[PDB]
Amino acid sequence: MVDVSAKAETVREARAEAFVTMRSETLAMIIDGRHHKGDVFATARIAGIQAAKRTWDLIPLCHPLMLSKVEVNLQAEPEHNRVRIETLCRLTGKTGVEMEALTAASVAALTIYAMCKAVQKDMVIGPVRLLAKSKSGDFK
Amino acid sequence: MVDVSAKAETVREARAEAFVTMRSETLAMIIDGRHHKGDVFATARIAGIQAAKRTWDLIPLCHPLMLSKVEVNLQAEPEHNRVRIETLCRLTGKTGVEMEALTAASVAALTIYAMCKAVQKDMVIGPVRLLAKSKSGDFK
Amino acid sequence: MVDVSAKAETVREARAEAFVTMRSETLAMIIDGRHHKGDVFATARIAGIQAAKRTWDLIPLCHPLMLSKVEVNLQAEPEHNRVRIETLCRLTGKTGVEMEALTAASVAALTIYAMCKAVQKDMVIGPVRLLAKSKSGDFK
Amino acid sequence: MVDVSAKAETVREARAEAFVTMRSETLAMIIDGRHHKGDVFATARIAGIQAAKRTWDLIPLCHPLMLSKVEVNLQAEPEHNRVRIETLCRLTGKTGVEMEALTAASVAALTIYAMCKAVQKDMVIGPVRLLAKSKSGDFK
Amino acid sequence: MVDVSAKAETVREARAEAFVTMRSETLAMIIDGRHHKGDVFATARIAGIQAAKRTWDLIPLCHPLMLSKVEVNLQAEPEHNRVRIETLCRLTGKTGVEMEALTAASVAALTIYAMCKAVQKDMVIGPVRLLAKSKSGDFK
Amino acid sequence: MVDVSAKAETVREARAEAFVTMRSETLAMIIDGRHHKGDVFATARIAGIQAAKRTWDLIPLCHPLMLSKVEVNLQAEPEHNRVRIETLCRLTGKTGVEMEALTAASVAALTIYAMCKAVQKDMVIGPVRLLAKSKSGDFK
Repeated sequence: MVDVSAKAETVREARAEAFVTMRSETLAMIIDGRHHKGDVFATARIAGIQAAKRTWDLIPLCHPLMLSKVEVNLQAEPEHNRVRIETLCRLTGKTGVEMEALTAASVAALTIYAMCKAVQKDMVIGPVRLLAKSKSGDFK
Repeated sequence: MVDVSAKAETVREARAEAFVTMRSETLAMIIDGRHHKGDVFATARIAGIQAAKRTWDLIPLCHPLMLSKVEVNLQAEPEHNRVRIETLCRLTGKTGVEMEALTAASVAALTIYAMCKAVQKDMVIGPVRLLAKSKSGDFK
Repeated sequence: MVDVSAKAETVREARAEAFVTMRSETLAMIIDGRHHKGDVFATARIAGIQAAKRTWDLIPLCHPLMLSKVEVNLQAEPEHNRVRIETLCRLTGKTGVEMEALTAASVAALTIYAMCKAVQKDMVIGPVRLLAKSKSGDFK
Repeated sequence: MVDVSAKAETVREARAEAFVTMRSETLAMIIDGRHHKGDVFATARIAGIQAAKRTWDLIPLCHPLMLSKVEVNLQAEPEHNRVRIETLCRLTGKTGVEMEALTAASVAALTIYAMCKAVQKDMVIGPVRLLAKSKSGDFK
Repeated sequence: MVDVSAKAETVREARAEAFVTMRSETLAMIIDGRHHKGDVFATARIAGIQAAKRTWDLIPLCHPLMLSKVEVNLQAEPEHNRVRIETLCRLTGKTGVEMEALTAASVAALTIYAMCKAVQKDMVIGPVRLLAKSKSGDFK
Repeated sequence: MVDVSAKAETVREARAEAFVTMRSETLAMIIDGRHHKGDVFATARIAGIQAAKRTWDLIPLCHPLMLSKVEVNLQAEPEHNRVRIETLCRLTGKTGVEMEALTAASVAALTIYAMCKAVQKDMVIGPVRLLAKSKSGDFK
């Protein structure tokens, strides 16, 4: 891992997104679903937040850090037969938080899949990519 | 999590795959790359194996288990501008290993991305899906 | 830790309970609450399940094990100004699961407290005790 | 979890307490006990200190942080048939340490229980509450 | 990691040893020391037991497993100016426990060092080696 | 653990070293070895870096911290029949990084041993000691 003690101190931020594609009946169960007993979206939200706080433990050369805010948003899209996962991570440090946002969106997607495993076996996860990161200024 | 003490004991197995898409110059650095100093493929292999052994800690309702074998294979495909990650997990128990194989392929893909972060910012991960799992007998 | 390789193999089980006492207005927010956005009960359920799977990592002389089933049930009791947390853990092994059930009820109670921290500062947790465990046969 | 990058920088502190109630003979073994071979108090002290450093990993929406000081004090009270656990946590940051102090007292109490499991099965843990926290200034 | 599902089931065992060398005054403090407040030997014993249970998480290609018994023994040797750490690990499985015993002796040695850091800076750890392991039958 | 909020803020650094002694044929396999498929040195490097980031989780009274740079260097020495492991850790904080450097060198040494287990059973690890640390100014 590269030294980070030199350039430092600013408000760093990143937003990532992930998708889980599935059948309509599978998506119907999730939606009907929410606000009940074992809400798939709520479980996935929690897992995503725990995952981002463990990013340095999963990616060998990532640097440990204090996240100040982590947000995992889920949205069902019946029109395209899939779930959209949007994440946001923020902190104040020397290094950015792009791996933390991607990691939360990936483990959220993996949790959705885990909970729908018994119904549909051919669900696909992807794509998983960044949306923004702030001398970089990456937006849209 | 659902009880698993009833149906049990057999050779369970699963294979998963993941893709990281990038520019040609980015892929050129990785390849040239290997067998040198900070081999991106070697790092990613290791991370993937550690990730699969932590699957129960990341996915809230997964069950803890003894993996007997975990294999993470990487292959560069200059033709399609991307890396192919193929994983394989095996054990002998009551539950299957589909989440362990998907988790190893996802964290391997995340490690490739982490190490190429400074060069290309718009790399895409996906798709991430299963290939096989064995009363199920899921092949191809 | 005492050796466990001798006496072994059976269906072990335990049930534990915990209580969080608070003001009526505090309990009113939780209840109104559920099935919405950041459901306190759902968060606490998840944390409790993750905690039980990490029991050997928190209690120095506990033995690692494969839990087959973990259940965290929450119930609001406006009559006594508090939340009742009931847990259940099961497995098939040489050792019992009393520490796993107590640990899930304690971290569930701690999560309820964490999420209500800003409102009421004098909330009390307790008691935390066992209800059953099965040559022991401990019931009621 | 709520953003913490705004209000920040001060000496934060909290003190928590926990109780384990048991039979006189059970308490007699612990006391007689100490300064010997497998000192129950020493084990519990250690576990409590490790638990507080893992608080963000157990409570889903807690924020990671650098504790500067963690103290777990145990005191046997034959008069009331129980052990008193008193904890203290300190750091310098944006967020307080109330969950870290409560978590150390709870896992210390759980370790005392674990080690006395074979003797008495009806030991009770509780109450578990805060004593102080420092614009808050919560004392006594 | 190599597959282990084939050859399996037996009582596996291993014993390891480690040494910390130091000045006489440093060793005098440790000894005088024990059975008091922050017993260096007791802390080191605990850490060693937690380390062995995390061996699969530290050594990338080790296999997860259920240890049934872990023992960390410390003995002060004023004659040679050092501490002797002896460990023992046991289980019933397909794989041996040589890495678990070496890992517990190494982290015990590291804990002794940590606690004596402020006094002597040139303490040396070593050697760290195996003593026995049981178709192998390695003794003495 | 001792409070660290008082004296603070500087560039802290430490370098540690470890040795694994083995037969010539064993060392020959490792060397021939590198830049191939399951490079022993690469695996050991990775493990060492993950270990240093977990030091506070293994040594009970160590303080959590943000490492800014961790370096694990391996060098084969056929002349003395062994591997030399040299580590370097850096950060900017109140506490030093001597335990982080020793911990990375110890787990790197343990990984080398793990991977050569099947060939030679009497390999020895040691010594494990510090080389430098910076009001201290410890060099050579």
